[PDB]
Amino acid sequence: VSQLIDEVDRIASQAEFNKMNLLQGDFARGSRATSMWFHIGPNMHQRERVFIATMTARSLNLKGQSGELLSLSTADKSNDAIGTLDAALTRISKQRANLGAYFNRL
Amino acid sequence: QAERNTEDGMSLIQTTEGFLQESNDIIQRIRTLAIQSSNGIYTEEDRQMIQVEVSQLIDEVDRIASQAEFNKMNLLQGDFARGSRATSMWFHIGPNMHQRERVFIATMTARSLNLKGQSGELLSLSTADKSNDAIGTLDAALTRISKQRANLGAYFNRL
Amino acid sequence: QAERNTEDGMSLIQTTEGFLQESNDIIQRIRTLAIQSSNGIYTEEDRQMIQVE
Amino acid sequence: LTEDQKKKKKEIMEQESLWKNPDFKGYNKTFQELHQLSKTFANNQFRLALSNYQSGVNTIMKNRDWVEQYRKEEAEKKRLDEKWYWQKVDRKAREERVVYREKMKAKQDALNYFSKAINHLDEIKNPDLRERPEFKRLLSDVYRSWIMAEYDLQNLPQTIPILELYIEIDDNEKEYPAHKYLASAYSFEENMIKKTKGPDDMLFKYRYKKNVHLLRATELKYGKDSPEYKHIVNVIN
Amino acid sequence: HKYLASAYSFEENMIKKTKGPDDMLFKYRYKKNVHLLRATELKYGKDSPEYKHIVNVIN
Amino acid sequence: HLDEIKNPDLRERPEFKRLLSDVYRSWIMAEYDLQNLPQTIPILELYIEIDDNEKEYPA
Amino acid sequence: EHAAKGLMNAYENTQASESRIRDADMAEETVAFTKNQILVQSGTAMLAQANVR
Amino acid sequence: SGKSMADTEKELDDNISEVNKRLRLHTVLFKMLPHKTVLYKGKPSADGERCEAADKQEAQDNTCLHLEVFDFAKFKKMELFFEGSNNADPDPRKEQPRNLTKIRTYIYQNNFLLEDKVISVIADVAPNGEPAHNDKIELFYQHVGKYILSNVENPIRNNFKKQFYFKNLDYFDKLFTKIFDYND
Amino acid sequence: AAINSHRVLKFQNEEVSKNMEKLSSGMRINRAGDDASGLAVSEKMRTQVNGLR
Amino acid sequence: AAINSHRVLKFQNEEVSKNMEKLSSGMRINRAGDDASGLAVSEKMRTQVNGLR
Amino acid sequence: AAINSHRVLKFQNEEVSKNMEKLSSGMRINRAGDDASGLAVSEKMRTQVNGLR
Repeated sequence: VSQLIDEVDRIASQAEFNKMNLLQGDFARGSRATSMWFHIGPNMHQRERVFIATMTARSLNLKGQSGELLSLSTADKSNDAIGTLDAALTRISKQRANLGAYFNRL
Repeated sequence: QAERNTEDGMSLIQTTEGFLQESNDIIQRIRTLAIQSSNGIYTEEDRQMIQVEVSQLIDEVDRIASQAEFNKMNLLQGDFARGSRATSMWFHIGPNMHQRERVFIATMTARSLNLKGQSGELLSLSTADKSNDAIGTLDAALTRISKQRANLGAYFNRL
Repeated sequence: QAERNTEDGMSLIQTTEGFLQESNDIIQRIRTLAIQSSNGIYTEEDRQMIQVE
Repeated sequence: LTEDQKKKKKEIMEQESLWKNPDFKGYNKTFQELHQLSKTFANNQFRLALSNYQSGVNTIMKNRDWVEQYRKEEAEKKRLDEKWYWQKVDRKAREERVVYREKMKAKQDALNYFSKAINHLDEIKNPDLRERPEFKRLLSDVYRSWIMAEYDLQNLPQTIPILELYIEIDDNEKEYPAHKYLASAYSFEENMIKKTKGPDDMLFKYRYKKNVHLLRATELKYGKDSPEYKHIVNVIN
Repeated sequence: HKYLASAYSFEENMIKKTKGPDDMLFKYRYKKNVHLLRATELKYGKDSPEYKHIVNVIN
Repeated sequence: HLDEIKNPDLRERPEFKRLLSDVYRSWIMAEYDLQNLPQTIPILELYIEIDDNEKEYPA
Repeated sequence: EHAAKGLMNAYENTQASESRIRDADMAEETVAFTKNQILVQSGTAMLAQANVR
Repeated sequence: SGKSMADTEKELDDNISEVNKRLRLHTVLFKMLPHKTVLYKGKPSADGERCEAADKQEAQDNTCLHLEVFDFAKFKKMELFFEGSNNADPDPRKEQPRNLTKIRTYIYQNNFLLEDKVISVIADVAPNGEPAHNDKIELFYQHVGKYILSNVENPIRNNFKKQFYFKNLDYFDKLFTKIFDYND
Repeated sequence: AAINSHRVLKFQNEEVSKNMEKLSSGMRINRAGDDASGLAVSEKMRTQVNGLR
Repeated sequence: AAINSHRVLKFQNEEVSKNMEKLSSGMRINRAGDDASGLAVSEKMRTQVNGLR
Repeated sequence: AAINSHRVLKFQNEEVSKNMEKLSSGMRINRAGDDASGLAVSEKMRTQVNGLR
């Protein structure tokens, strides 16, 4: 699990397109609310905005468990840890669906 | 090419694993023999016959670790966590830089308490330990190596 | 003509390579035989047969 | 001890200091003295040569600061996927190669600057100026930092032509570290011939040169026909 | 110091029950003894019958 | 670890020889108590070679 | 007999290495073939038209 | 300037003196090899500039050492001619130095060039006298004509002792010591 | 001058031909020219497979 | 580009292959890669079965 | 020129043929060309089997 989560942090960091970072937390706002603006029509004011972000801190990042560790973290209420993974999946599934829907718009 | 590197890595990892399957079947056989040896009416002379079987199985472990190569890299002996250089099994998984992994592993007879011989008159200079700990030791040996195999297994699935 | 020279060069180089493919097939065969030869119960008489090859 | 042995002890310590790995107090001391050469010399191409050398040393100094900061930042990460011995070693192997490769880039930038420092000294054509202590000491400092930059990254064969150029300048031949590094780099090359099964002529060439500089380093630090010299005499036979 | 000593004691016991590494066994035991003795010193005073006792048990 | 002391002026130190003797003595005794007598011979022999240990009656 | 099991596992894995190192996925190479063949045909046709210019 | 030239010559005069003081010790070899080195014991002979190997190499009356150096052909030769007889005692560990009357050296291979000429023969006729004995060093030049080192302009004179003569004196003191230590 | 189409046509004819070289043997690497290192490694692997058998 | 079908084809060939690995041994777990812990436990159970016998 | 495929095709036809020689006889060694020494030894073993019977 821990390596899988570390891979997530790496995907978010290394997921580039034309040298753009498309997943780190520069969304839904940075110093400005400007985001992935696409210019869809031939004239001005014919524009769309896309937002998205993920990193391991997308969900409650629970690792480890009571007993011997070499880590500095432990898991919480088993039932909530399960609920947390549903939350993780929900948050990303919605972001993918947002992109999916956006693709269909395009 | 990154996909290829990932796949070439998968086989390297499997190669290592095959030597570790060999290693574990050895412990299981030594465990079988240890149980026979732990019989207090099983004699010292007969224990020497068992130690013939066990001692060579121990040497075979050291040889597996020593000679278990892939692409002339030694994947099991103590060249981990460092040899003349710390250079080890890096796989480059994505097309860009910072998309990297390293794998390390080590086994040799000194992976567990490498017990030889048994109380009484011997032609060696070594004896086995507390039968209960000898059993515990072989569980430790199996645990340590099976756990290492679990590392390779899981790593394969990641690739 | 320079383009031609480049291509004539390709033929020289490919010719050389083909002879080296032959040479490597030989080394691989000799290595196969060397491993058999390194077997200490594989006899000297049988090693002479290998050395013929 | 004799008056020469007492003097020698003092000089060997000064020479060991001269070849000390760079730090901030040595940086300041060095650029005090290398500028002292700019003072008397009053030559624009020497000034340019020093400006480039100083940029090269700055690359090295900035790299040393980077290496501490990088290792610090890594140490301060929470490593929750590090429950295996191999994973701890994995992350160590990540650190060492990133640090070594970054040092390799800093080495090239430092050597591009040192090469420029030499190219500017090459433009001083007047033999009355090339024989100046100002010209020779700067050229010595450029070669010394160049030798050390390569030495630290184990690029020992590359240190030989620069050590050889170094010892030809203004009694540098009488420096114990210069002969120690030459002997070690020659030893490496001898070992390369033995490991790669290279030609005997090169085996003996490298062995010979190792022994010459081994003997000379020994002579310089301990004195000729000292128990320490006499030992090297019999081994070289 | 009482809570530190008790929490360190728990961690020592975890290593003993799970058969964990010796370095952690001794680390936790050491820290238990430091805070046990310091709590004792603070409540009863240095070279009190109670201080002298805990020092003699630990050494 | 004692094997790593290579300087012959240090290996000939009374400090070096006494420890090496005490390590061998405890080694001999540990084996002796468990009746592992053949195993005690090479260690007793190494023991008596050190700094007049040959003049010891128990050895 | 133990040793044979060990050697056999290494054997299978080594053969997996040879296949993955050398043997291509014919499906994707076929896709590449088709793309390249189309581009050959497109090339030839436009030279026919380029000749008209 | 000429100041540096003067100091350089002085250092070189002392360098050849210190090695000649060591070379005079090789008397220890008369009552007594490293690779490619051949030693002969003998006596000063002919015209007094050459050393004649003894029929009896171990003879107590030998007063010259002849050392040949080979490499890959003969590369170098030295003849050490000593003043005074040897000690009667047959044990070389007890033998004392004898001031050299002469040092004669030859270079055959690995020839050095002084102002583009080879000095193939060097004849020192006062090796244990005042370090400043350039007038006692004959130079035989090939392009072998006789020149005296003291009449050499000076850099030239400095290059002679720095490049040719000191190094040969040191090389041979090195080899004679190597032989001695092996047999001592 | 013949437009760039003569470049494309030659290059695509070559890519189609290379596709044949790979496809007929089933391999990513038929020659060192495809991948010298993949080749050298598979040659080592083959001696390991055969020696092991 | 090849449509997603190239993913399915490779993956399904792999699922068929994995199915064979399991089926021939009779087991859900053939390797640690199927279940490292189920495996380790059955190894313990096997020592208990044999030791018990 | 015919690409390397003409080499592969001839060689693979031969490997198919050789495979049959082995399979129908049941043997690794059918001929001295497969293994001259394995053959000579089995011939000796056969005289030992028959002589023994």
